[PDB]
Amino acid sequence: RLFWLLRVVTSLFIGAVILAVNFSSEWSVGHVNANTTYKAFSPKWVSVDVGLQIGLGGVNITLTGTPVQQLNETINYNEAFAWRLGRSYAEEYAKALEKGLPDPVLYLAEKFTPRSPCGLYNQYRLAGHYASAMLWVAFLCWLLANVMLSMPVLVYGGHMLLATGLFQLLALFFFSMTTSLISPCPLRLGTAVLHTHHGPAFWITLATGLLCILLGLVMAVAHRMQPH
Amino acid sequence: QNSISWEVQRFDGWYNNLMEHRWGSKGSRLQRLVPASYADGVYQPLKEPYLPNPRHLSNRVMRGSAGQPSLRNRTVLGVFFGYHVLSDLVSVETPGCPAEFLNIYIPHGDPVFDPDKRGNVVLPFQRSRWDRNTGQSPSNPRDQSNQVTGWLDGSAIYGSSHSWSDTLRSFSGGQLASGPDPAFPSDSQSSLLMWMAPDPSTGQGGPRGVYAFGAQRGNREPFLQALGLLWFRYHNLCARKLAQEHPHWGDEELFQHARKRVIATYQNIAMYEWLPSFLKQTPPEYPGYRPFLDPSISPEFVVASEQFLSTMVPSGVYMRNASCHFQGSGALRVCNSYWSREHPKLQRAEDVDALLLGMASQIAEREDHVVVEDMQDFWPGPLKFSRTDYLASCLQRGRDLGLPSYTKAREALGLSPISHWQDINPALSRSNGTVLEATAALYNQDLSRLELLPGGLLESHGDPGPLFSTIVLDQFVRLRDGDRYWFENTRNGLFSKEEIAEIRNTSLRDILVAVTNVDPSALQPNVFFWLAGDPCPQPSQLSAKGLPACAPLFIRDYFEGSGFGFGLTIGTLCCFPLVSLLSAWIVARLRKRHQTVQQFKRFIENYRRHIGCVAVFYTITGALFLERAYYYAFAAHHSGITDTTRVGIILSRGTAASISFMFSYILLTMCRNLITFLRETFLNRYIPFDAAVDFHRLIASTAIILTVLHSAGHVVNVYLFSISPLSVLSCLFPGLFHDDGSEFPQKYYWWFFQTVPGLTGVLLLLALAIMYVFASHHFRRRSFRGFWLTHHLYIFLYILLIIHGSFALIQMPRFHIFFLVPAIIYVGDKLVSLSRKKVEISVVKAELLPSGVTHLRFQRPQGFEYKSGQWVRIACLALGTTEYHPFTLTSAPHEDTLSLHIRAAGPWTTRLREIYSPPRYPKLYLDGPFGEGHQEWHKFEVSVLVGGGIGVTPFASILKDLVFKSSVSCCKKIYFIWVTRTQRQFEWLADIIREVEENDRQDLVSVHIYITQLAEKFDLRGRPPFEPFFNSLQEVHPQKIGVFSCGPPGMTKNVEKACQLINRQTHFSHHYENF
Ligand SMILES: *[C@@H]1O[C@H](CO)[C@@H](O[C@@H]2O[C@H](CO)[C@@H](O[C@@H]3O[C@H](CO[C@H]4O[C@H](CO)[C@@H](O)[C@H](O[C@H]5O[C@H](CO)[C@@H](O)[C@H](O)[C@@H]5O)[C@@H]4O)[C@@H](O)[C@H](O)[C@@H]3O)[C@H](O)[C@H]2NC(C)=O)[C@H](O)[C@H]1NC(C)=O
Ligand SMILES: Cc1cc2nc3c(=O)[nH]c(=O)nc-3n(C[C@H](O)[C@H](O)[C@H](O)COP(=O)(O)OP(=O)(O)OC[C@H]3O[C@@H](n4cnc5c(N)ncnc54)[C@H](O)[C@@H]3O)c2cc1C
Ligand code: HEM
Ligand code: HEM
Ligand SMILES: *[C@@H]1O[C@H](CO)[C@@H](O)[C@H](O)[C@H]1NC(C)=O
Ligand SMILES: *[C@@H]1O[C@H](CO)[C@@H](O)[C@H](O)[C@H]1NC(C)=O
Ligand SMILES: *[C@@H]1O[C@H](CO)[C@@H](O)[C@H](O)[C@H]1NC(C)=O
Ligand SMILES: *[C@@H]1O[C@H](CO)[C@@H](O)[C@H](O)[C@H]1NC(C)=O
Repeated sequence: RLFWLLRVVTSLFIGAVILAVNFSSEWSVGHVNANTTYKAFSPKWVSVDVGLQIGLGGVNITLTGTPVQQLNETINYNEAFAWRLGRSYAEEYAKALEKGLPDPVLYLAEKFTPRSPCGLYNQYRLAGHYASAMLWVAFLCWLLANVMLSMPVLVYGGHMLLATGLFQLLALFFFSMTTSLISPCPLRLGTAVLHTHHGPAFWITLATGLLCILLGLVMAVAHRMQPH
Repeated sequence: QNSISWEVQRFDGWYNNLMEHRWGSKGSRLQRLVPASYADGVYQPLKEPYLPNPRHLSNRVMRGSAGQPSLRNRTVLGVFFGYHVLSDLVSVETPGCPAEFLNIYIPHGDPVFDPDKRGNVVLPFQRSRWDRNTGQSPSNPRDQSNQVTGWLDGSAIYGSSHSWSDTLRSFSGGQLASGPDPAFPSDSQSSLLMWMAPDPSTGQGGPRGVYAFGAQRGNREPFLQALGLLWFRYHNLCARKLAQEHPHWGDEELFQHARKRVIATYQNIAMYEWLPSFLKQTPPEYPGYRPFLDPSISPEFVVASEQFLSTMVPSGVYMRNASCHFQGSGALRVCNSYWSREHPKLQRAEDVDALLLGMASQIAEREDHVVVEDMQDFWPGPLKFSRTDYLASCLQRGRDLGLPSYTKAREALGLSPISHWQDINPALSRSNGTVLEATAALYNQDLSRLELLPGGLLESHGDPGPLFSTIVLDQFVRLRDGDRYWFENTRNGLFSKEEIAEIRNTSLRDILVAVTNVDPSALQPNVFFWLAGDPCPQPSQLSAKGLPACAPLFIRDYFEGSGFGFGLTIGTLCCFPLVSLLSAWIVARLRKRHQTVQQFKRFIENYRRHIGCVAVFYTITGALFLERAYYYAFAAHHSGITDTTRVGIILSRGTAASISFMFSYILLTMCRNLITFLRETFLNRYIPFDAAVDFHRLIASTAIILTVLHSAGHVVNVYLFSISPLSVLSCLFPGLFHDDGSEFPQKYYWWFFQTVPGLTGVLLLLALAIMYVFASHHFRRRSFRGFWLTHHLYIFLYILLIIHGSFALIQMPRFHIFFLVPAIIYVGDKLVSLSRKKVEISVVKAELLPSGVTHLRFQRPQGFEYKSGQWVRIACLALGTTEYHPFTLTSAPHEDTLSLHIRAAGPWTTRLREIYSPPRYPKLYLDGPFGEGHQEWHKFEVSVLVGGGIGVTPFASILKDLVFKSSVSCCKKIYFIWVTRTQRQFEWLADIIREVEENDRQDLVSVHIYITQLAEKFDLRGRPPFEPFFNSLQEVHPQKIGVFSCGPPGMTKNVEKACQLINRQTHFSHHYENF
């Protein structure tokens, strides 16, 4: 019964990676270790490691001191500013600015605010909206590829595996048309720069899309020319 | 870690005072000196019935010559350095919008704006940004918000934020990014950064020639660009000097040190150099930093400072080089230089230095009510008009903001009261005071109404009036004494004692000498004054004589050339049906290669459930449409988008929900397994499940009508958008549009073929036209495969219909709310109908009978076990497609070679009769029985089988099987009663009645016939009296008796009434079976 366990493993892995990637904030990942200013009313410079993570629905900005306790305070921050149709970015930025959290986090949050010169908000609010809708479409197709394989219509259960594998690479494109503009915008942090490159979720979606596109095709060709 | 041993000053302004982190910030709100003076009390501005007309007030008092010299010899570099400084502090010019205008109304026959006496002409004017948390009750009226850092912190050189101070920096040392020329900044940062207004003299609105400064609009005059370039080059100079004296320093260290030095020099110059010259009295002194003073910009400061600086701008500005040869007539006119992109003279650093050395020697105009014509008549128009009165827009802004009057705002500052009009300016009325009379006549001799611009300008003799002077002075003292990063603050740790004593000895001559590399003896010690001993005198006072005239007016026409293209695009959209019609036509040609009351009563009797269903469906759709349209028209809607597009937006937003619902449930209609299960339940007695295709076509037609309405509404919308300014469009669809002053909206074809909704809407129109024309009655009878090939577009349709709402243009997507349940059910039923398979019956024999019926008989597959009264659905592929049509079997189960009786009633049936004509070769695709096979007449001693109309189809099988089983096995006296109108198509049924009568010798089945058709018949060669029937039935034999009935609603209702009226006293179950 090895082949049955293999089929169950493949189906469950594909479903799990679709679900996890649609809700993961790791599509674009940058990281750097800079020397920045901690916060207002103090002339003291700190040593921290700063990095942002963009996930189709908002950004995570993490400020963590290399010594977590270096200025009598513990430095471990992880703030989230979301721009999806449900929420608003400017109100979140205003509340964060009224709170008083450290300056580099406020800066990296400002880079994505609406009407900023860099214009990084309206191409992340729509690309991350379409690449999160073409990943809810590649789920209803995976469910149908799970059903049509249970009650054998495999001749038609090998096309849902060309639709799921295509609707993933049709969403790995909307989030591919954004690094074209995030590259010119500067992200200088004190004496260091910040390079944001494609992260785990992107490569995982690429691998899963390729796997489904190939598996559906091979199984369809086989069960067509040889229903063994 | 480095040499930045201080707290770097933020760009936005926050966190400057410890207690209140918000006082001087990017979007703070202006703090009034006097309670708001709106019309209603909250946000309504005073207007023309109450206060005189702005364009008629400007003409009467603020109009005159342009050759008057200043009384204190203030050089025009002072005027424009003031224009520069007062853009570091306050900016209330950008219109924040839920788009709301208050226009200027020109009088009749204005020689400049209404030259041909065209009745009344309107100058547009828009309200500015307001604080969203104010303007809702007379306790807190609306307050505006300035969009620049309200400190004197060089918020005009380095921008007022941090993402802004990056887009104009090079990170190559501490330096602001220059262009190919080291002297000028980089024009290459033009979009998304600066203000682009079309040069009103030519019309060019391109991003070439728009430099990158820290003030969004510093390119408004070459004379303001001159000071912008001066400060830019000074920053670069001091920074490169720092680099050549501290080589190992980074980029940030150089930038921050040069920035703090430039900011300190700027503050020193501005305060202690410009104020003692603007109003001729020195700021008092510097006490300790006061952490409690309120440094909030007031609107009266805006009025005083800027709308008084506008009183002394000259007509033309001179130009001279180091030895002052005033050529580079050469005095470039002002009214032709607004927003100049590339000026043929100011194309090199030497020319900018010449412009500065010429401004620093030209005595600006005098300080009184008279304003030159280069601002009064020829100020660049904000929208649609290319020209605009300045002083008639400054009054509209003073009444836009809640500015006080001149007598109300003269007693809230401790100043004495004025008696009458002659006492406003006592020295003015001593010589030609016929302007105070002209302005009293305008105000109906009512002194307590002066809008505080004509009241302030009328009191200023040689200096600003006693009213403007106190406002400017105390505002600047509050700016300096409430600032933590003030260069004279010894607590902030920015500069030492000698670095403060060195910054406090810097004049504007030192900066000009350092930047322009000019000998210090070619200028004057105080650049803001020319005092009869300073070098390089003026040639002659510059009157507006001998200067090039001002470029005349022209109205701007959006939607001017692209009207024919718009009409052609609409005509092409409308001729989508014609292209599909032609394609299907060539496809066909290629494939060929007192009594009326009773009539209405019978009709309403038959068609009750159909009327109920149609009424409920159309009620629901109309309710959705009415909800949306009512919510939009006059209801709880933020009236941002609904100004003149009420009709279009109402139409579109009302039809959208209705068509989404109609499409989702027209998908629901075509699911046949659920219908096959449901039509054998009590639901059928309330809704008819045999009219699903008619309901389908009805829904389709209604949906196409509503879709045409939707598309027409959106076409009207797209037209009304292509003529709206950018300032209006930029707050209907925020995020999609941005308001740089270019003001030209996107063309129609941008909305149509370059947006997701428009493009997918055109695609959906094409797909709908194809699918609707190929599905016509006169185009599916010809080719069943044409019909079958196009209709698979509905998946493409339901893909597009998700992309059509995938945007935040008007509202949130709601189609996916409607589409879930019907699509889930339909996909489930498709999987159910696609799992089971049965195919390939062989037709044994098929004779052709009259009246249309075609007796068909095919072999019985081995596994085929079925009951009496079950139908099968068959398809012949020889002619057309694999279209499954249902037919009730007419053979007893004990008999092999299952039979059928098919009645010619349309395309498929006539084609099938043509196929099996000439008596049987083709083979069908029988799809098994579909029924419950209710055999409940075994539980009743005596049954009464009643069939009417079309419902007499399975009774042949029923009776044959019943007599066979009664004979073989060895249900008492079952009776069959069938009432028909014409007895036309059912003659084979009479043959079967005869064959059953002949077979039965035990006298079980007794048939009875009622033909019920009078006076209209062919003689064919009464009524079914159920009332005495049951009375005699129980009498003749003492049997519970079943009276199962199948037929039209009239007959079954009649037999129901009969059996119920006669039941009350056996059982008489009356179990109406729909086969
Ligand atoms: C993307 O970001 C979101 C939002 O942060 C993440 O979701 C949150 O996940 C955390 C982790 O479990 C949940 O728990 C919260 O975390 C709090 C973190 O506290 C730090 O930050 C505080 C402000 O945010 C800060 O006050 C504090 O230090 C400061 O104050 C101290 C005094 O209290 C002072 O001594 C220090 O020197 C310093 O000045 C902390 O450093 C934690 O405190 C709480 O337990 C809290 O529950 C959150 O609930 C989650 N968010 C929500 C809205 O529920 C998300 O995981 C991120 N994405 C990924 C992929 O990780
Ligand atoms: C002996 C006999 C038994 C029949 N038994 C049944 C039955 O048990 N159940 C049943 O639903 N129909 C039954 N029908 C109707 C028969 O299916 C239609 O005449 C035929 O399927 C379609 O006719 P057409 O396509 O040639 O003409 P069309 O012009 O396509 O016929 C138009 C009419 O037929 C109806 N119709 C079309 N397709 C279907 C379909 N797939 N299902 C139902 N109605 C349709 C439409 O509502 C429309 O009013 C029976 C017909 C005959 C002659
Ligand atoms: C007037 C236009 C239309 C007509 C005349 C029409 C007619 C029909 C007919 C006759 C059928 C199938 C009949 C059969 O089963 O033999 C059909 C099937 C269908 N039509 Fe339409 N239809 C029309 C418009 C639409 C529209 C707009 C839709 C859009 C959703 C649509 C969706 C369907 C669907 C979903 C089927 C299902 C067929 C199947 O898969 O079994 N139809 N239509
Ligand atoms: C000129 C062609 C059309 C234009 C310009 C157009 C434009 C629009 C726009 C702007 C919306 C709302 C935008 C959004 O928020 O997503 C909309 C919604 C919609 N349009 Fe169109 N449309 C057009 C044609 C059609 C056609 C032919 C259909 C028929 C299906 C159609 C069906 C819809 C539907 C169902 C919505 C529902 C919106 C929703 O999802 O709630 N439109 N259309
Ligand atoms: C960061 O600061 C530490 C503090 O000692 C210093 O040693 C280090 O060189 C600095 N590095 C950078 C990249 O600024
Ligand atoms: C200034 O302009 C005069 C005009 O002829 C010219 O002769 C002179 O060379 C210019 N430059 C100076 C004086 O430095
Ligand atoms: C300092 O005093 C005055 C103030 O402007 C100035 O005239 C003088 O030249 C300055 N002394 C210098 C710069 O050595
Ligand atoms: C102002 O400039 C004119 C220009 O020649 C000069 O005659 C006059 O004396 C100057 N004013 C004073 C007070 O010196």
